[PDB]
Amino acid sequence: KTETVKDLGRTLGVFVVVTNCSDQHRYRDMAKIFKGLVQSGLWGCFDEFNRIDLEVLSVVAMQVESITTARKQHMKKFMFPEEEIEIELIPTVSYFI
Amino acid sequence: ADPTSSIDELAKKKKKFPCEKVSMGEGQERVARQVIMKGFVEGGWVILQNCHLGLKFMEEIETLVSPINQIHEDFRLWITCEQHPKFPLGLLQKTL
Amino acid sequence: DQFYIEEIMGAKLLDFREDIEDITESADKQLKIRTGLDEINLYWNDMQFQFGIWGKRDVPCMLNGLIVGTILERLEEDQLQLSTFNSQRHVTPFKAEVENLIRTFSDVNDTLDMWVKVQKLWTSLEPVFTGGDIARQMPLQAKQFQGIDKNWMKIMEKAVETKKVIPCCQNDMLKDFLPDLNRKLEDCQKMLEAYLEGKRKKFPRFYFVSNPTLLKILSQGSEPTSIQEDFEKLFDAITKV
Amino acid sequence: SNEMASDLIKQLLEDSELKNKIFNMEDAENKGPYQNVFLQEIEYMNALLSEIVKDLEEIGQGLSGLLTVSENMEMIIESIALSRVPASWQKLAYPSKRGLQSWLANLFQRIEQLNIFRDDPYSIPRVVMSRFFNPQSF
Amino acid sequence: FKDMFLKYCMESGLTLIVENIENEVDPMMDPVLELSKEFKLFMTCRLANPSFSPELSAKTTIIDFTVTQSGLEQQL
Repeated sequence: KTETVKDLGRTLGVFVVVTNCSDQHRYRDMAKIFKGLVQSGLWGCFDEFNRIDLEVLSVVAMQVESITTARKQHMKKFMFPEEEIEIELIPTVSYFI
Repeated sequence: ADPTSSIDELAKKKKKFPCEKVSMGEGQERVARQVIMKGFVEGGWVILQNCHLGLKFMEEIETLVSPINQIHEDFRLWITCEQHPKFPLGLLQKTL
Repeated sequence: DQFYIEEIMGAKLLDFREDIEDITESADKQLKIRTGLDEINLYWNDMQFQFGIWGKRDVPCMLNGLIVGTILERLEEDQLQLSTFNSQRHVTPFKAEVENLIRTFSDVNDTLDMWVKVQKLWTSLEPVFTGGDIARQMPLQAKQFQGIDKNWMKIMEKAVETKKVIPCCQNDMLKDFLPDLNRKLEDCQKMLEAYLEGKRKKFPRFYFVSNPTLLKILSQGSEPTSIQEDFEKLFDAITKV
Repeated sequence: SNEMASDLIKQLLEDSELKNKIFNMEDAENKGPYQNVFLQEIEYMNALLSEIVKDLEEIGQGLSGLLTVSENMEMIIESIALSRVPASWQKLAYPSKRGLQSWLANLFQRIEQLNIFRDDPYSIPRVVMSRFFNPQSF
Repeated sequence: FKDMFLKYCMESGLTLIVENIENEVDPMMDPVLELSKEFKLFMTCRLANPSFSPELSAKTTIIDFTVTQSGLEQQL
């Protein structure tokens, strides 16, 4: 799984970042991660994404839906939830769990 | 299959106001609590979602829906969940 | 306290054995409870006083109790025994001393707790403002922390002169400052999150970097040396340049 | 009125416990006249502010310390209730009128920048280049 | 409960009601079972069809509060 995702990243020439979610996680770090992704244009692979708080899953749903809509209209500048300062975006981003 | 559209169409024909919605999770306990308190003092409608997860807020609900803390009339509550055992029957004994 | 067995027997032994026996077993349990009070007072007045000090890297010294776990638990069951005695029927004499003892212990408890939590906050905040660049960039809360430091050093020197934590806690002026200092430190944390949002905006890739290693990265002080060991967790595969 | 007097000592002077009590290092009277110009204003305010802080604490020990009531006590309590620093604060120097509101602050910033003008690590040779009480001498 | 609620009830008689018997017994429960003269103790289990040991029946009396369908008819 992670090998195939990383290999697709490698053959596309992009930089993949793998992280390990756990029950001790909170949404502030997930938001930091997603902001870094949308700013840089790298790929993200949250290995073992299920072993995390249902609560975190819920708020991550809102965050990921916001960024998905943001990428949908091909708009250069977009607004991120819980974070007041407006933030940019680079198209060639991706999510994997 | 989801009746959320239907329930919302219902909140528009007999009730005059759009319901408020909170998806169950983190930064949502206090969020669901404060919107419930707003529904308590006004009499609006609240739509909880994904109660099959984030069960720690469920046991609080039965204490909230009580004759002690008075609630304004017309306040309804709509709960949606899925098949998750280890679901305390506090509301399962008292619900529709 | 002055007679003979002829007199104690002139008091009829069998007829008054009910009374003498109530008093006899009562006094046996009274000796029990009296030791239970005596030894606990002897130990509690000669309690251990060893504290681990963070360091002498300034004029005053800041210490913490690495035995306060033992202190607190022994306090808990101490008040347990004292309440148990006072609740039992046969404890007529102890009410005068046991109550004062319980009061001193109960007060030193919560005073200790507030003091130690604020010490944790300050021990967290010290190395942040040890650095020069950040202290210059945010001068306001730096001098606010200096004010809390002066108050803190006054409290620490009061502790050192007391040399006994029970009177140090019996100090009354202490209890006023601690919560105010707490709320002030909360204000500081608000401003600090403001500065954190400020710091995150610079150079996206730092999002996959934790806080202290990022401070290290930004404190280069040199062109080659400081970053030559950090290229790996900042790029994919580059290691040396 | 009364509390903030002692509280602002702990709130303002705690940052200026050096400045209201500073002494220049003796280089002594050196070549530069402007240096000696600077010097005489430095000793003006430092003496003045030293006089001011005495007033702040002797009132403090009058309130929450053991001291009998003198004449200056009633005059300063009606002045601190009037919020206007009395004629003594005006006789020593001429800052703004409202002696309580942001009046320490005007003197506060002035005495900060003054301390920088005396010892900046660049104004040690007395080379520095609103806070002046006598620009015509400059 | 193992230390406080015992010595309080054993020396002052607060009746120490227990409500989570599941055929497991903390060994300390028994020597207290068999000294204030103002102390009683009522304990009960929750799940039906017990498997009590032979000796646990020797100490305490056993009453079944299973209702039934038969009793249900009289209330209806």
